[PDB]
Amino acid sequence: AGVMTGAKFTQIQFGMTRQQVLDIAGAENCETGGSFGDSIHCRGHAAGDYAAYATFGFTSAAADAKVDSKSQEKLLAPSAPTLTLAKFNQVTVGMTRAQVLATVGQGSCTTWSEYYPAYPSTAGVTLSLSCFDVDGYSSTGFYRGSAHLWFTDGVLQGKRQWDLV
Amino acid sequence: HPETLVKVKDAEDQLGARVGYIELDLNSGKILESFRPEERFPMMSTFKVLLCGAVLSRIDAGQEQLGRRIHYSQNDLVEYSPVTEKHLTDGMTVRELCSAAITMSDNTAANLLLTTIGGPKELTAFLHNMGDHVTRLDRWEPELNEAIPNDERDTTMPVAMATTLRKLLTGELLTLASRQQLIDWMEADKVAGPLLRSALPAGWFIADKSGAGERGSRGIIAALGPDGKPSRIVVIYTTGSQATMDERNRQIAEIGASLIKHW
Repeated sequence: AGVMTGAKFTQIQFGMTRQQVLDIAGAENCETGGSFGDSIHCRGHAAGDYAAYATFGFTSAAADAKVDSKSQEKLLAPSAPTLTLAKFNQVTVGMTRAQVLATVGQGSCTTWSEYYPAYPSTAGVTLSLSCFDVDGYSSTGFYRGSAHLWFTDGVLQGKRQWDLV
Repeated sequence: HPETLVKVKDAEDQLGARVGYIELDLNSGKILESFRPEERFPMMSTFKVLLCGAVLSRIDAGQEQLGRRIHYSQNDLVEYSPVTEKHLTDGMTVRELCSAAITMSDNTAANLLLTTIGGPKELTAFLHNMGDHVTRLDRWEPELNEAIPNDERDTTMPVAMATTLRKLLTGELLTLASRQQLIDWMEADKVAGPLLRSALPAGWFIADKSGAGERGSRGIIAALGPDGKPSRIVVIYTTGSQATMDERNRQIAEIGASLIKHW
């Protein structure tokens, strides 16, 4: 079939079992144990000095645990990257996810990470976003203009950027 | 060693960029062969082995603890951090940071480890103190990978890197325990499959660390040898090429295939 991909990432949903994750991602692309604990780590294509990848976290180490955490780098491409340093500068701690997206652009970000500590409740949900400017994203190399925006309960906690103009 | 230098030449002609190469004898420390051994190339992630060698020396001197747990936050996460991102809530021990930095080339782990020693200047001071006056780290991840033409920031020379690596893996610089750990981390490298490991015959040992950057920058440092025992250090760097990553890896892999054949 293939390596891990953005499509596969979007298909895997919170609430799924380990077996459902493997079936979708392709067990040949995934690993568990070692440095990933009881999480399932699935590799995409070669990229930079590593590769695009996804990591799925579970409610517990039980064989019947459910996905409560999804993370990835370089599987997802922004839909319409319109971020700039100026817009990044307007992003303010305390903004709601809706407000931040309104500032940086509705299609400038991808989900780096999303975790539900109280799954299935959304209480305490942490959201980590990777946002890019027009030419910033790179799925096989190094970004050339990007930002990291992170929230808790839908409220921005902090921001940081690299190489934006 | 013999025929490997035409390949290094060929590679330079296939990639249309500079290629630096040096093979050292692990035991004697004598240079076996070289090509542009004294030109600067961006270290990229290959610096992480030097970083953890510095961390291990601090452990040896009671200055650091492999089991010490470092708690970091979202602000610290940077591009290419598969292990640190997963352990963000619980943190990671110094030992786990080196394992991630070296075997998975985790960038946040390297930045965390740099902070434990005082930053890029202190890694440079550490290197300078052990006789290496060429290798220099100036920036954190991910900037150190820019490989700007003529820019000497975050660079080394094949010769300086090969000798420094030899001193770390076989000197008295580190204890046998630290040497075991550092080489084992390199032995367990999981991201360098397309380079030297792709031409490594069965039964052969290899402990390595690769690097990739912008401007077609690609490199690798290794201690390898037949009969599951390392006997030579190999250091290969290239930068400036426009060829695909697969082509750049292929050339490095071919260099390796040659040095193996004419061992």
